[PDB]
Amino acid sequence: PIAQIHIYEGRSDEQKETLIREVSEAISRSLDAPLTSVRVIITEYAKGHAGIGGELASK
Amino acid sequence: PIAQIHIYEGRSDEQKETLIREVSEAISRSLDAPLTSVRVIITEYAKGHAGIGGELASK
Amino acid sequence: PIAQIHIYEGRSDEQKETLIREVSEAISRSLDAPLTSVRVIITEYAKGHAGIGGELASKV
Amino acid sequence: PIAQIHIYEGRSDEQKETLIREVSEAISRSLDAPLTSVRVIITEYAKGHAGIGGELAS
Amino acid sequence: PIAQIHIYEGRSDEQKETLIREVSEAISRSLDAPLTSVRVIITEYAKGHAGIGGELASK
Amino acid sequence: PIAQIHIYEGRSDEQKETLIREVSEAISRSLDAPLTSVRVIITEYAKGHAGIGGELAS
Repeated sequence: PIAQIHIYEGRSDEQKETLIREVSEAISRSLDAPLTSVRVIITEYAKGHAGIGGELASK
Repeated sequence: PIAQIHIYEGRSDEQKETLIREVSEAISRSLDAPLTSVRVIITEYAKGHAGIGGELASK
Repeated sequence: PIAQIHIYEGRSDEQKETLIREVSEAISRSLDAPLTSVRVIITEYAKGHAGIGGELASKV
Repeated sequence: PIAQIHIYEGRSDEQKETLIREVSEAISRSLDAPLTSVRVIITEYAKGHAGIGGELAS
Repeated sequence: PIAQIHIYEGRSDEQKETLIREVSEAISRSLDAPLTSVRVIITEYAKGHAGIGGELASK
Repeated sequence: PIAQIHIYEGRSDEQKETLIREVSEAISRSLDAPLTSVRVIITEYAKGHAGIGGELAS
């Protein structure tokens, strides 16, 4: 499985490593898939590059 | 946060429901983000549409 | 520019055609990019394949 | 609805805000979906990271 | 490396297998990355779900 | 066709240009599709943003 996770910028490397580990484990146990087969990629966004209801996340 | 999870076809409804719940919870606790803000989209693939090392997953 | 638009299944052909046109026009005028350069791809999802708050969209 | 828009780098914050608003409104009226349900994420690319016909956009 | 390739529906199984192999090889030599590390996922689209210049690919 | 290629950061502009050209040509010959119709977008990732087996690539 391959998971792309889109998150706001601003977290530490440690928090992102935790995110990757916990998500990978959740995918593996949910699907009964080998942990080694799970790939995760994180993509960060500035709040000025994200919209909800047409309004910037930054407001 | 938004997670797009690419998985092989053939998982049960129950496993997919678990996937959505467990991944959402993992994202929420890892990022200290409200669970209600976490969105997940599952996309399924035939093994004939996936490659590893240039070879079909189906072989 | 390339837009990938993820929507729930169940829209009409007419609404999808409108979506493509109106989004393309919005991208073109917002960015001052030639309309001919704007590409849109629509991807549909069953509500059973979408989660909000850890719950299936088909439930909430 | 969730829209991911891939654009070249170099626009101002104001132009990108306009992009987000106008695209969101277009999605909402095209689909008769509540505006509040529409999410947009912008991803920028350097012209050396985009290819057309095998050739760099730059 | 992970490649997602978006193509129109209607290609043969053989062409898709070739696509996976040839793209994977191109990635491997371009990046000097081991072929075994390259993953490809193909996604097909109906021409009614693709727009060019605001017009459906199907017209 | 549109290809999105996710790669680790650290390659030169020249290597990325080669990637774009060689991938585009591979798509074109594999599908018998005109080279001019093939678009490629590259996205780079830090090794701290990539997981294999739940562990950081770095």
